[PDB]
Amino acid sequence: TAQYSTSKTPYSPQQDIRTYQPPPPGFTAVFTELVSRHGSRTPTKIDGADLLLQLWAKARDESELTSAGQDFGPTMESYRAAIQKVGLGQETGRGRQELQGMADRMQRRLPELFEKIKKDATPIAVVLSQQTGRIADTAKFFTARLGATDPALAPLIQQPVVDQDLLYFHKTERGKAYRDYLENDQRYQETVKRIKNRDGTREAATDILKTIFTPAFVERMEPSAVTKAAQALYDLDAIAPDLSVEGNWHLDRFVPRHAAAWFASIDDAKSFYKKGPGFEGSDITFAMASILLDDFFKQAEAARAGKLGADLRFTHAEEIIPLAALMQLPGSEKQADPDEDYTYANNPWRGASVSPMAANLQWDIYRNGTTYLVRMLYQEKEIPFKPDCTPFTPGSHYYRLDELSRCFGRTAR
Repeated sequence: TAQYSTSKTPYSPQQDIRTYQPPPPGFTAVFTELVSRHGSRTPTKIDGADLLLQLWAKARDESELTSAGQDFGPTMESYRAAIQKVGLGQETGRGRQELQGMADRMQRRLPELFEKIKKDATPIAVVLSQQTGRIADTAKFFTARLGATDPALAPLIQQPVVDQDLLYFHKTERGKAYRDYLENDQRYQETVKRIKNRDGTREAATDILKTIFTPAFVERMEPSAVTKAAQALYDLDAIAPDLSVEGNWHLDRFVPRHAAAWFASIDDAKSFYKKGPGFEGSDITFAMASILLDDFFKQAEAARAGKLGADLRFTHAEEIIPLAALMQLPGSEKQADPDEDYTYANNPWRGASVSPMAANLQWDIYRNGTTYLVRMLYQEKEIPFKPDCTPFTPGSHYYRLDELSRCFGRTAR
């Protein structure tokens, strides 16, 4: 959906549901549970667009625009206005489409579950990090779609409940040690400084600005303004695909592909240490997510009582990212050696795969007799659990719930 957009990459499901492993013979879906980031959104801040528009107007007045740069003003003005019409930090039309597709595929993959929910009039729970905003709108996209395609589900979907410890832990007391670490840990601070100071950023930044402005205009800027304006333009280019329903502004005209690749690698390195697996031997960035992993188990274990058909949770990237690191999900299984800083060559973690827009984890719970199995989807790709968890049969992506409990340390056996 985009090459260098890191955590702003629009969502796409990573597997076709027709190719999931089929449920083992005799097993039927009895419960499902989800945690999803909000869908594609506008940027949270507009000051970068304004910095660029102010520099553009100055260069225009000085006759210091390139040929392509003549159209930068009108393009950025249009893009800014479309962002403001949606609202900063708000869901876009593409975000709505993303969540609708997720709801469609949930229903298509678990038809027997939704049939059972309707026979038994079983409620569907909705849980949010916050009462209003992009998280609440994301939930409504999903639940409205369930009710549009299957109208009998609409009365069963409960009014949302807010649970900030479960779905907003980086901002609650659960995140106090984490926030203190980011603010005060010297190894962390020195590592971030090394990333910000990597040789190459100045060249990538001047390359970006020279698409719009004559070289002399760029050399006349103070170097701090150069890096700030280039960062702002890279960021606006990176999130433009989120606004695909609202327009196509061809912002790549102004960000050379190699420079976008460079800035993406810097953003991913910063995020790896701030939010992701971080340093070998430390769980400071992700222990706080244990409440959410716990809740996946708690809801699955409660499925034997059958009082809930599904549990749908909506949150931010900063909750999904540490959950993936805590569970050692693919891409999040390699912490960094303190003696070798993260790079794309030495680590598989990427914002685009760990935390795209609408990043989501789902567990489907299947039953035969008294046996309960779990199948896990990550960005809608069916994935194994960490390797000390043993599948139901060799090569299976289905796992006994009691085996998952054991391999995650919740029970002895």
